[PDB]
Amino acid sequence: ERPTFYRQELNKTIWEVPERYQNLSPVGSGAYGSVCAAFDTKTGLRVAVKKLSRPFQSIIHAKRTYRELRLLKHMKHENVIGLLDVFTPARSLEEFNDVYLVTHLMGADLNNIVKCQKLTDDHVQFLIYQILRGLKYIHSADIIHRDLKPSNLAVNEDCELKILDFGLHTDDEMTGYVATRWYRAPEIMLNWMHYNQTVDIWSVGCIMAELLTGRTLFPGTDHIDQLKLILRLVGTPGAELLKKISSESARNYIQSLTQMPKMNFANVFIGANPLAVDLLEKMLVLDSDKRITAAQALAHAYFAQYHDPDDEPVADPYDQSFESRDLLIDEWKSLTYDEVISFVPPP
Ligand SMILES: CC(C)Nc1ncc2cc(Oc3ccc(F)cc3F)c(=O)n(C)c2n1
Repeated sequence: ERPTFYRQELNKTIWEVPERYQNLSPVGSGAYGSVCAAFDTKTGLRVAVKKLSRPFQSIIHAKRTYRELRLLKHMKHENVIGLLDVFTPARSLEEFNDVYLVTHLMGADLNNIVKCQKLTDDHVQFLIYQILRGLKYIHSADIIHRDLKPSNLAVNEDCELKILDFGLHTDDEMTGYVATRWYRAPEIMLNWMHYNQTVDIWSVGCIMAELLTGRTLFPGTDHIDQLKLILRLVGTPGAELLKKISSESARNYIQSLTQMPKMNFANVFIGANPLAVDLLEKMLVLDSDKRITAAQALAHAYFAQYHDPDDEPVADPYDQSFESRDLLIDEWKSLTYDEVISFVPPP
């Protein structure tokens, strides 16, 4: 049955939430809405509550609202953000206007942990293992994160990690000396080709390197500067990769660059575990077809003490046929409404 709702103004906005949620307090921006910390009296969990801002103001917005709800409803994995609750104060589709999403409140993101400093190899092992464990799961559902970065990786006191914001940035915020671009695979940064799951492994490589050194791997001042930093490390592309750059314009620019060989990673990451160096070399391959997969990386010797093939689950099938579907605002809205109503809380 329908719980009782109460009203409260927080982020210049009226929040109407079930009584179970108490002590609501703003904690910053999330994807497509503002996030509040709260205490869920029913579960005893500290939770993050996101109220979506104008979820159905356009077809793009309506579809994006539906997309986020579908994604969050599907994810049931220890190392991936999951949906604890979703609600609306609306009593019918007719009065349906607002969507609230509830998940675990996380302690800190990976940026707060790196803090300009080197992490110990054992800490890097555990953190990267969990990212890859979550990624294996996400990828098995044919979902791509597309924007993996330290700020999207949340970690508790026991170093247990969850991946946030998968499967969902304007040109302006990708411009210049910005972390929004530092972790992006070159093929996606410069739109070389139709990208796939392998873009996420690139991001993991960049993250792992940063955990090991305490420094951004490719802190480019712009797209071109970043590409130069990338190619200096991994080498300029060969004829084989060049053929796969379907963009004639991008392909033509690449060939204008003086050729460079791949650097020696042992000389770049001085003092690092040779097994860490080996893994980095397999993740940071320019040709995406040849990058190590999440499933393969889990079996790499670097994770010997954590790897357990019987405790690295895959996802149920995820139907994303809706992505190629053209619908009106109210149609996306009705689909979203059905998803809200049908929600079953996790045990
Ligand atoms: C201190 C910080 C690192 N902990 C933390 N914890 C949770 C979230 C959730 C976010 O997003 C949500 C996703 C799904 C939901 F159901 C609800 C949400 F609020 C979000 O964007 N951030 C930044 C978060 N941060």
